[PDB]
Amino acid sequence: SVTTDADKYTPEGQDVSTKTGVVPNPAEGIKNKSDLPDGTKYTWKDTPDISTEGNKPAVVVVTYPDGSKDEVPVTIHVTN
Ligand SMILES: [Cu+2]
Ligand SMILES: [Cu+2]
Ligand code: NA
Repeated sequence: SVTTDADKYTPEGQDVSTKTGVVPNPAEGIKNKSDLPDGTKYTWKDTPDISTEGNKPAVVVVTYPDGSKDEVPVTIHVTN
C-alpha cells in the first residue's frame, strides 16, 4: 500500500497550558514526540484563541520529513 510518514506514525495529543496573551509551543501538545522521526515539525493549524481565558480547541499539525502531515486535536487551557 502507499504509506507516507503520516500513515506510518501515530502522534498522540495532550493538554497545553498557557497564560492569557501567550502563544504556547505546539510541540508541547504532542505526548509521544520521541516516537516520531528526527526533525519532525509542529505548528498550530489556526491562530490559537489566546486573548481571553477558556478551554480553547486547537489542532497541532505534525509535518514529517517527507512533507506529509498529521493533525492532533488538543485543548489549550488559557488562564490569567
Ligand atoms: Cu505498500
Ligand atoms: Cu483563571
Ligand atoms: Na498518522
